[PDB]
Amino acid sequence: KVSEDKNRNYAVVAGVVAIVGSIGWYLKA
Amino acid sequence: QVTPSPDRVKWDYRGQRQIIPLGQWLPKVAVDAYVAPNVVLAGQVTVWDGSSVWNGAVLRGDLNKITVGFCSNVQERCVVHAAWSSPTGLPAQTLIDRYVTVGAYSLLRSCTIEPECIIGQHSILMEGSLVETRSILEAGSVLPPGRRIPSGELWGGNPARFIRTLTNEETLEIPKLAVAINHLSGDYFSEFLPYSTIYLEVEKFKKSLG
Amino acid sequence: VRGSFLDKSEVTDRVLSVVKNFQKVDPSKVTPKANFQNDLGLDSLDSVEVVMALEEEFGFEIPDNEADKIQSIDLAVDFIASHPQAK
Amino acid sequence: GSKKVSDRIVKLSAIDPDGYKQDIIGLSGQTLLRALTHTGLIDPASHRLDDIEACSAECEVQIAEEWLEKLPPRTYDEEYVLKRSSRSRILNKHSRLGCQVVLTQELQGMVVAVPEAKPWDIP
Amino acid sequence: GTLGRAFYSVGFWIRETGQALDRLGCRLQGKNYFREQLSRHRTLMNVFDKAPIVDKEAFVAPSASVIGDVHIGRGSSIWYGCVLRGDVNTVSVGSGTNIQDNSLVHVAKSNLSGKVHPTIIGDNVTIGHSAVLHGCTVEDETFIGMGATLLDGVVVEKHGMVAAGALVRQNTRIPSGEVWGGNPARFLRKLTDEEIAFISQSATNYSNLAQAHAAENAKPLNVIEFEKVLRKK
Amino acid sequence: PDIYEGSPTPVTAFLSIAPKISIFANILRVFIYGSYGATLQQIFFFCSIASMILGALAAMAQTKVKRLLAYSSIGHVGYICIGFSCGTIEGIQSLLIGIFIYALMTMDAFAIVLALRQTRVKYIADLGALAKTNPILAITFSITMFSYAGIPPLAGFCSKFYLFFAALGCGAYFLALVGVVTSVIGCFYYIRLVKRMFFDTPRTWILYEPMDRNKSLLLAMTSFFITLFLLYPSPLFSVTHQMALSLYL
Amino acid sequence: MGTLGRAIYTVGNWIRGTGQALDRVGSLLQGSHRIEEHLSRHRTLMNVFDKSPLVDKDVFVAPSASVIGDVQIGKGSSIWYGCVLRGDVNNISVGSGTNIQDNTLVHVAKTNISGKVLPTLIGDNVTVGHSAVIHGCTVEDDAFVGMGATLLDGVVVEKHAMVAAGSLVKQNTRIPSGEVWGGNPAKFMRKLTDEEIVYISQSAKNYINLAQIHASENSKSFEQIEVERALRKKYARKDEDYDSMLGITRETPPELILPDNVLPG
Ligand SMILES: C/C=C/C(=O)SCCNC(=O)CCNC(=O)[C@H](O)C(C)(C)COP(=O)(O)OP(=O)(O)OC[C@H]1O[C@@H](n2cnc3c(N)ncnc32)[C@H](O)[C@@H]1OP(=O)(O)O
Ligand SMILES: CCCCCCCCCCCC(=O)SCCNC(=O)CCNC(=O)[C@H](O)C(C)(C)COP(=O)(O)O
Ligand SMILES: [Fe+3]
Ligand SMILES: [Zn+2]
Repeated sequence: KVSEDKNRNYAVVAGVVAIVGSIGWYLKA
Repeated sequence: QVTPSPDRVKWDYRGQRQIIPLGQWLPKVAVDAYVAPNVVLAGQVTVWDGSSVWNGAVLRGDLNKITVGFCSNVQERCVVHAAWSSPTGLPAQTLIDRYVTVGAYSLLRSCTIEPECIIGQHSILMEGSLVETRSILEAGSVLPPGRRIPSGELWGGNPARFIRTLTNEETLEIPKLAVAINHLSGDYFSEFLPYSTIYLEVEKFKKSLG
Repeated sequence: VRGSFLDKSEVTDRVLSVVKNFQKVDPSKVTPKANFQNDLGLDSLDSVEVVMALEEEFGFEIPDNEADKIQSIDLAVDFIASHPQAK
Repeated sequence: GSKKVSDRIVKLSAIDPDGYKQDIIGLSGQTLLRALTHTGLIDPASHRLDDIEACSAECEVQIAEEWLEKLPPRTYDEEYVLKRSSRSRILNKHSRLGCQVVLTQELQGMVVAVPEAKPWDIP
Repeated sequence: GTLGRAFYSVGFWIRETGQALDRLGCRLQGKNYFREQLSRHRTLMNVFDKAPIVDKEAFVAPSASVIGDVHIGRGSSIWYGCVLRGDVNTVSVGSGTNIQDNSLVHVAKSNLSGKVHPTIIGDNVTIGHSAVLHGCTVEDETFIGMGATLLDGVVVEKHGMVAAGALVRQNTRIPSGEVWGGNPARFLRKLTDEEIAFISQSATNYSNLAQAHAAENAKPLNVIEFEKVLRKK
Repeated sequence: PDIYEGSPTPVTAFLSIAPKISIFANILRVFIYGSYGATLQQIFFFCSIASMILGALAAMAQTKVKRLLAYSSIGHVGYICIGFSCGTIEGIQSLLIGIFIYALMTMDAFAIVLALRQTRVKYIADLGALAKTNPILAITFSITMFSYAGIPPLAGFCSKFYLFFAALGCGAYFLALVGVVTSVIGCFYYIRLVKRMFFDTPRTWILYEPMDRNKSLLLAMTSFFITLFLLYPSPLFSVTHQMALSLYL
Repeated sequence: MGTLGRAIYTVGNWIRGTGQALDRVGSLLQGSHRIEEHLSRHRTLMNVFDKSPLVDKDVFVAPSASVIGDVQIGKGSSIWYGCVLRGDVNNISVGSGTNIQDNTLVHVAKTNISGKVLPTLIGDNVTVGHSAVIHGCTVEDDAFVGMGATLLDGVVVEKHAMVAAGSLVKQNTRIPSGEVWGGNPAKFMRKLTDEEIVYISQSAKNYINLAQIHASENSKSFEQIEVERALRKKYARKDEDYDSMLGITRETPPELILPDNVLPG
């Protein structure tokens, strides 16, 4: 029901932020 | 008295594990080698690049090292084993060198096969025996312990006896046979993706069971 | 040039002199093939003495299982002429 | 079965750096180095080929003169390798490259001295 | 042909991508069961388009290996540990034929030693335990002894018997009613009518025993053993 | 040569590239930007000639891969210093181009050496039958070796071309002779490695563990650059010309 | 855990759904030709005709072995990889401390052509070599059957008797004690020395030790398999120099150490 590894969740969020930031960086440059 | 145990497994849903480690003895398979799904490799087994091991073969390296050299093939239902020591006194590892064709249903134990040889189907090579380079054994041959197959000759029988001397074209044919068998094994290698989908079947078989 | 073994003839000579100088060994039965017990009249205590007299002369220690396969002058010379630790 | 591995077996003895003598076994037609590596007297990893171009005298042995008569004389390349690989850069007259000695039936009973191993694993 | 092989290859690229995606989805949920070493053995395996065609009445043991173009007829049986490989050429097995445990029925892997002969097994044929048939033909109602080896080009005529442990050399034609044995196989004696009766009765019995074995293997997999293996400590 | 051989192989890889860039920058800014007689140019000229000769002969003598690469690097610094000696804008440009191409080629070679060091490659003879046991790797190492030898159209040909161009312009003919002889010697001892991987049939083979993804990606990129740089070389030429002028103006 | 954990769980569910849909689309492009791998249906131990195999507690049965029907296996025995012991039409009995090596077939006969049809009886401390065929015969205690041998119905191998490797022993043949037979057909070769009797006994005793390590490995669960895979990876190489700089000594865990009775020394 829930993923419990909090470090893994933080890393997943960091990877998502990296991807979305790269997309926005390209789109606004 | 034969006293059974209730917890002995009668049906293992995983089947037989292909790679059987024994302590720190982990079988080593080259990334470009073909090993059939129902093969068992146990212990000190090294399967090198371009080599193939076919259905029903058993390679048990629990007493000594077992090596399948470059572009060598062990065919269907062969058993390759090894002993602690050889009657000859030489190291008793089972060494299958490069470009060696081990015919189906052959039994090898603590024998050395030099490069570019052919072992006929249903042959037996016993402890400490040596097959020198560029030799061919006929199907059904039995090589007793410590016996030797001289280079450039054709041998066969039970026990193996000298038949004749090989022509040079015949000896050129051997690595070609090994290469052709490797080419065939590539077709089987391409039928398997790096992961199976069995784990999904295990998942649903669990889910149906709560 | 540097050598790693004593010359065989030079060893034969050094061993021949050691065995002869040992008392109870008359310089008449001492041939390069002569045996200590059967042909020289040396018992076990005298026989072990000869072998370690070979250790002092050549300045190295003979493992015991080799000290036993040295029952004659050939076997001793065969051993010292092929042992690198001999000097 | 007419032909046997024991036909090719050449008896040998090897004296280790600590001085203890060992009876070792090798096939005629193969090198002395391979016989020495069967039992680990010389590390097989330190000398994997029997080629003079892959040799830094890791296979070096010392042989008494009564057995040197029975071997082919050292070639120039062998003596070059032995001399350069010496610590003192002195050629040893009893030294042979084990990878260049081929065992024969005429070498039965030969005694070989195994010197202390040189470093070989270049970082 | 080439187009089918290209489509089969491109399908593997899409499948490998999908399976990797599924593994990513499990890793996000903290599941690692995809790492379990489970047997990839298939009783019936295809080599591209070459797939085994097996009659609905023919019993095949789950541990048997049937590879490529392999035809099995009605009432036939493939027992435990048997291997049948039909890649470079076809393997056909007639009706009412039993291939006993650990037998190997295969064709040549390469055409280096000549054109690759197929393997033909007739009807009501008995193949004994651990026999090796390589590119030969076996006619109807013949007996192949356990541990026998038949090389390529071998013809075993109807009512012919290969003794146990016999090595039949290449292109060796066994005439009808003859017992051949030894290494190499040579004529030994003529077959008797009682032997012919026993051959037929044996193949009929094996079809009935195979029916029994095909029923017990069909039993649903025990969930108790599954739970025992899952809960080991 | 001794330090390159004795250090761990990653250390050798780092020393064969990074410190050359830093010190050639220092040399160009201390002397070219400076002012003295041709004395210093004669210093680098004579050192270049000695370096080519000694590097070529000593590399010809080597039986081990690392020592061969070390002496090859010595020969190539000689080739590079020829560009400093002539004292022109094109001399500095060609020196920068040579440093760049030698760095890329050296990284290619050391990626191959580090890949083979998992099996403890030590001798040139250890590469026997590599064209059989890993055909793509043997071709990649051969492309690098032919680039090292300067055979066109590979990227290594630029250094040879400028060596001969500066000599026939600065008026030197002894230098041209030395370059010809050293180039031929270098070609011999480079193609010896191709002969070992492709032509020899040793009794005993060495089977090498496949390399990791990092080295394979770097090898693929450097191999594409080596085979294809001369098809589209303009950015390197223009950036090196830009740098050469930034030194003075 | 929490809202972020649930969100990532739902996203992973979507990702798995997409992955399986892509897998199906690829399968359709393959032309439905590839046969799918399925859950293993091999039964190591199986009943037939209401007969259940009777296996002692400390018997190594390889998972790939097929033990079927009325089969009895005694203490300390071992059934190796690919072995088939089909006791469906008659009884198969295996004694204590007996090894049946890889890819062996043991079968019985309901009725032989002539004489009295008997079950397959294998005694105690008996070695049966790799890929042997044992059909309706009797092997008494402390006997040796070489690899690739074939024993037909009615064969009797007596105590301290040896059948050589590759032998075809004809029906109703009796191998007397202290004798070694071989060939096709098998026949008397020579007498067995005392050292060879010692060899036979040491063979059975060595295989009881080998059976233990193989039985231990084959019965490990998924979690233990993964733990030991990680351990094996962690201890495959060493840097004892950096350990000495750190002042620590890394020890091999006991799960990776084999018992001394199986080591060559
Ligand atoms: C620790 C684990 C232990 C185990 O479980 S063992 C695992 C599996 N290993 C085995 O089964 C090995 C079994 N060993 C044997 O079978 C072996 O042969 C055997 C042990 C009979 C006999 O081996 P020998 O080397 O001792 O054979 P002989 O000394 O009797 O030679 C007699 C003669 O018979 C002939 N020869 C011998 N053996 C055989 C045969 N069988 N057939 C035909 N012909 C033969 C041959 O012509 C011989 O003449 P030569 O070649 O001139 O010496
Ligand atoms: C530097 C000094 C420090 C050490 C001090 C030394 C002290 C030594 C005193 C103690 C040692 C003994 O007496 S220990 C007593 C030794 N005596 C015996 O062994 C009695 C049996 N005799 C025999 O075995 C033989 O007569 C014999 C001739 C010996 C050999 O046998 P052979 O006939 O087959 O040659
Ligand atoms: Fe050497
Ligand atoms: Zn049967």
